[PDB]
Amino acid sequence: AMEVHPISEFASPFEVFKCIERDFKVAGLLESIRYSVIAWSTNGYLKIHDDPVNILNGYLKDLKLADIPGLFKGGMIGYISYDAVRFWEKIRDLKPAAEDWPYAEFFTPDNIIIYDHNEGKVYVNADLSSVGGCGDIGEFKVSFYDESLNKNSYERIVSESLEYIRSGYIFQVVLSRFYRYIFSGDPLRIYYNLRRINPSPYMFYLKFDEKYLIGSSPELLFRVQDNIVETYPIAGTRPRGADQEEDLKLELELMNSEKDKAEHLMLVDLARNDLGKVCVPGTVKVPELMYVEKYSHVQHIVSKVIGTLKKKYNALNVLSATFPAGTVSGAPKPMAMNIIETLEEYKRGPYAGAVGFISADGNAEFAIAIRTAFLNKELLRIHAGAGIVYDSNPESEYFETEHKLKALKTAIGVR
Amino acid sequence: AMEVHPISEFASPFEVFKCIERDFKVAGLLESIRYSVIAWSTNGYLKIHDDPVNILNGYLKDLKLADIPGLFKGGMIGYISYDAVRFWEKIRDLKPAAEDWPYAEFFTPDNIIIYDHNEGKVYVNADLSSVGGCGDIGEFKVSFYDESLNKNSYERIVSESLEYIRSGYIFQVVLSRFYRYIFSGDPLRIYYNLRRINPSPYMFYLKFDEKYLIGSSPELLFRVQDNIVETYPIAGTRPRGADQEEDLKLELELMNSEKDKAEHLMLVDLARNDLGKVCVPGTVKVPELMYVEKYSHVQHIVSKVIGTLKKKYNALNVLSATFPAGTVSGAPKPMAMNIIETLEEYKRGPYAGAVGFISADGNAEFAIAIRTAFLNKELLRIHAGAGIVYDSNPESEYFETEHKLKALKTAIGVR
Amino acid sequence: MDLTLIIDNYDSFVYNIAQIVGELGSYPIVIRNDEISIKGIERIDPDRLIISPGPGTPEKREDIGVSLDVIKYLGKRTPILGVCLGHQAIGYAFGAKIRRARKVFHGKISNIILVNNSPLSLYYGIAKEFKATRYHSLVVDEVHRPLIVDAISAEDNEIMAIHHEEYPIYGVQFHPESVGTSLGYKILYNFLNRV
Amino acid sequence: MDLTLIIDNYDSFVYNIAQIVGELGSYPIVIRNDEISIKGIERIDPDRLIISPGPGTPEKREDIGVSLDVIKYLGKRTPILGVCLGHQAIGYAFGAKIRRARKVFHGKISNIILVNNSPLSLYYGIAKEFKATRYHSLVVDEVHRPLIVDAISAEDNEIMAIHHEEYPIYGVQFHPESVGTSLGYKILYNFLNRV
Repeated sequence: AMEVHPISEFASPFEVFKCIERDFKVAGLLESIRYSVIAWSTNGYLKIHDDPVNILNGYLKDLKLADIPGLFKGGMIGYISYDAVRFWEKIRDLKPAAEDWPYAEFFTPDNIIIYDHNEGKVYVNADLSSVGGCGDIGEFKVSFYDESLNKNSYERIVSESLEYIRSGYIFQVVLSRFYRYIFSGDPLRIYYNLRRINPSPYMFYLKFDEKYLIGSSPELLFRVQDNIVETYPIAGTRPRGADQEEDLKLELELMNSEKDKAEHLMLVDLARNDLGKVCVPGTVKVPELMYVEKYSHVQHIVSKVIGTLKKKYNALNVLSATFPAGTVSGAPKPMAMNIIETLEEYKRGPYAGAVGFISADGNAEFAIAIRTAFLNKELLRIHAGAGIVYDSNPESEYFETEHKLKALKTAIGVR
Repeated sequence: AMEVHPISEFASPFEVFKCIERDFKVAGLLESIRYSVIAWSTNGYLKIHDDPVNILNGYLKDLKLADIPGLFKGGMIGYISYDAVRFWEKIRDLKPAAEDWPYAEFFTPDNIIIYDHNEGKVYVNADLSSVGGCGDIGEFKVSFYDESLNKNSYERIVSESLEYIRSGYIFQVVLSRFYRYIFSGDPLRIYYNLRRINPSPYMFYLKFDEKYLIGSSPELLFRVQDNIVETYPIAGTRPRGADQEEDLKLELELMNSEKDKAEHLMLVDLARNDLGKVCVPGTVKVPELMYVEKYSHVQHIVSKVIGTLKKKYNALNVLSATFPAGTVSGAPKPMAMNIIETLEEYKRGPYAGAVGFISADGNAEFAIAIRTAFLNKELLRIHAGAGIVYDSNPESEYFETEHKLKALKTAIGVR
Repeated sequence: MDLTLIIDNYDSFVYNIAQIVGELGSYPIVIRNDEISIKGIERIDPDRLIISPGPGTPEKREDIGVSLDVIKYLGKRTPILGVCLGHQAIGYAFGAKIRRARKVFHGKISNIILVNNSPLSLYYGIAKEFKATRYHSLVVDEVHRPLIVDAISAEDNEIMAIHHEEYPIYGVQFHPESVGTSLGYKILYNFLNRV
Repeated sequence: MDLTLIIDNYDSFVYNIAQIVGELGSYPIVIRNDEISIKGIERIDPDRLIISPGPGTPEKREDIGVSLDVIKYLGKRTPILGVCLGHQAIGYAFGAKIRRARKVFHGKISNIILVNNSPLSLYYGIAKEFKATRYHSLVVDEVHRPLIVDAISAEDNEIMAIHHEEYPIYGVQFHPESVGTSLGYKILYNFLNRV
């Protein structure tokens, strides 16, 4: 049964989670950096090998709703593999997987703990014997295993992909590469590092027995709240400002970037299109168009795209309609995904997929599964990509992925 | 300009027509046996080699409307070749034509004369110098030319067609044969004989210079009057009655004919279907279902099928929707027409096509072009067919065509 | 809005179905078995689907076109009503056998006898036995699961109707669009509003 | 009712067109260039037709699918609006040449300059020059009759729009469905109500 406590007399998210994560085969921690969710099931999970939309759909009716604050009032948490898009679009099946990942894995919490930071209250609907007491985060040591597409290999597919762009078969396509490491230790360590270096509103740690998704998502795929869908296309990056001055000079670099705006416009149009598949005609709007969003480290051009979901639709329909994000695939999306299957060496698996929840009240939220570490049995994979365009430099693009991976390398302790 | 005269002080239809028919390359006489129409153009006709619907459609706007009684208040008169259906349905093109016939030939009367028999008034909007005075109907002599499908040849395709029926590729298909004769004389003679032996409400004599369509149609394809479409499926025949008694015994033979009713039901359903293509949903009705109609010589089972034409539609749409009549093709109609092209030796041309008019007021009426003599240059063709069914006798069917042709043989003077 | 896709197997009765559908308040779209892809059908996303009568057998693909995949793939989440050829295709699709009928009803009215053990939406308010037109030389036989026989011919004794154990798939050998089928309109009304 | 068929050339902007169409009161049906036959399209009998943008060139059939026959055969009696790939297909269909553009506008906003000598329904109430988004590496050129150039790129100087001398066929190289095209909605409103 339920008990609200003072955040002050409780432990903290990570603290209470150490114990839970180590005690159960299935558990997860979601953190906004507003709310913190700790949830785990005592009955195992759902391994989806079929169309996730169909499968998940049959679990929505019996979902018990919890009396807690936040968009998630009970329901199911899990991830959608990037390859789940194969059920929703025609994509060549040429390459093999890096590791074996079901199309999606979800679970419905038997116990939930919600931290309402803004209110100093933690809601505990859980059968908890002790609160914590499991010692500190263990060490986590890795050792390089392999890499998929070194500098010149990646550089050449970027060159290949460029022909398609010149010919007019894509405007932009995202090509990615990865490093895999074998490991030993406490994976919690990875999250600890991520929360530290790259905090974000989309922090997550999902443990599905032998598999893990530990990341700090930089972008939200979509959100559904009381039948209104919203997504925020992001494009263009600039570091924050030394002063209230150097800051504006950067923010204005974005504002004047003919290039960064063009890519953003396309993403917005792509976003309005995907919402267009399930929203009521005339409701898809862009309330806030091309505004610079300032983050604790960088800043990007951002837009707010919303729409009203048709009554005949689900959050699952929003998922399939928006998946995978334009920023992790390309445009035109169908072509781009096929070109990706053509150029990359392995099927992406959870990478570039999405992770989030379906509330028992129909509300939902899914973040893009990037800037994330995917652990599957003996292997751990850090994956990143760069969006290629008509005048993209193969080498510059290589480095964007290197730069992106450096962060994950750090989070995992390689540096 | 117009002048109404007393039918009593005028000539008669045929009489005034003798003169007109002999004077112009394009003229026609339509007779109901209620109204009589004599019309001819001084500017030639329309030879349609393209989709008649499209072509004719572009002539409907400028059509001058005449102030005369009857469904035709000016407009265009002509015929539609059976092969015009090729524009409206997928039909194998294997066989050659018997003679060269455009897909349709129409004309818009420069002069019109209407006999309102029921009122004793003949309306003359015509530039007539004399009223008649051309002597009597000439002699008309023929001489057998050829026949397309003798008894055993026809009998075998009937046998072939029966397999398709057994297999389930058709319920009924109409196979026809013809005799051609070379001729000399007054073709008016043919009509004179037809009016005499087989009078009907659908008498016509169309002269398109070198071509003629002289017949007494037994059935109406369709009628459109003030946006209401009507057609009357006919099936089953019985001779009239010796007395008010032997008559009823015949009429009741029809009433109890499990066979004749089945064929009728199918025709009605087929008729409701064709109307269904252009009528307002819920308006296609069968006010009078399966009633015996008594004629001056025979009697058949008849039904009245009507519907309300969509606003977006034309009489031309009704034509294409109903053409060709189920009784001259078969069911399912597409298959049946393809099987026909497969079994018959020549393309039908005007035979089994239709002839009628499009009033300048949008109203229209088209009768099935059968029990008609088609003259094309040096050849005259008399054509007839029989509807084959699952238990049809190849020989009996042969004779139905022979019997049908006997009448035309007579009308042309062969006997 | 409400949309009913009617797959036209080159039929001469298909518009009798469209008219009833339109009149029943649903927007009907008539397209032939070989003019649209199963993916394309998916993209239209009809609310329900009717597979029209037609010449031939489902045993031959050119006869039914996309009709069998529609039953197979879309049948689970979208209701399907098969008539004549469509009823046979629905049966063929689930392992039933297609054979010639003992008696040939071509435009003949038969007495359908509902033999459903458990109530059906499609037959709501329908008399235990009614009259319906028949236009077929072939019938369905050796109907086993997941298919269930719903109606039977009184005189002929052939399967007149079937349906799937769990999918919203229904087959009627007779013709609800025929003037000869009094309750035809009702049966269609049921498919539209209760299935 | 009112029906607009939108041929989807595997595009990511096509639903921006559908939403505007739906909002404009017409029922939109979205189907891909290779999911329906030209005869099947005929059978649906849309009131108008829009050929969506897409990857590739009209010079390659797999790129446009049924799109070129639709322009050719249905274009005379049914209005057609081609966008990006569709605008190019409309041009290709009538003997125009397809080539790479001097400048590449991918998500870039261009100043369209209407250069119509005689007034067009599609451009009713549209400013002599407006701003519109562009997403294309290729353009149409050597546009001769029956085609007529309607708009031009200010900066680039490429054909931005065309139309047929007599058929209700229109092509726009720019994107009316884009947030970047202010008057986009109006242009579409025009196609729906004035063409």
